[PDB]
Amino acid sequence: LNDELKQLQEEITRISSQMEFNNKKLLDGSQSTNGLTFQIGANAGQTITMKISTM
Amino acid sequence: SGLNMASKNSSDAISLIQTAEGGLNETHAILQRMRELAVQSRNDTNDEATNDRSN
Repeated sequence: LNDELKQLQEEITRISSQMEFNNKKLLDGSQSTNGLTFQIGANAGQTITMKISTM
Repeated sequence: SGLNMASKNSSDAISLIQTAEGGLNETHAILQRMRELAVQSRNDTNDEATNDRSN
């Protein structure tokens, strides 16, 4: 059962640090420092910031 | 004679002004395109690493 558990722990880490969108690691802590900013408006400042924690 | 020549000169000036306005129409157009490009570049989907914004 510990063999099984260790393999599942390697998988939970693998999903974290092998997930990407357009060559952008998401679930590692890259965005937990500053965050991803989406421009959802025509003018300047019409943005939303987002953050994702290390998982 | 002076009035007829002045009419001719006024028409020449109109031609000049039309040239300048036609020049500035394309300035308007490419400025619109540049604004569109900036609004697209502004989003965080784009990566500096894989040369998304440099294009």
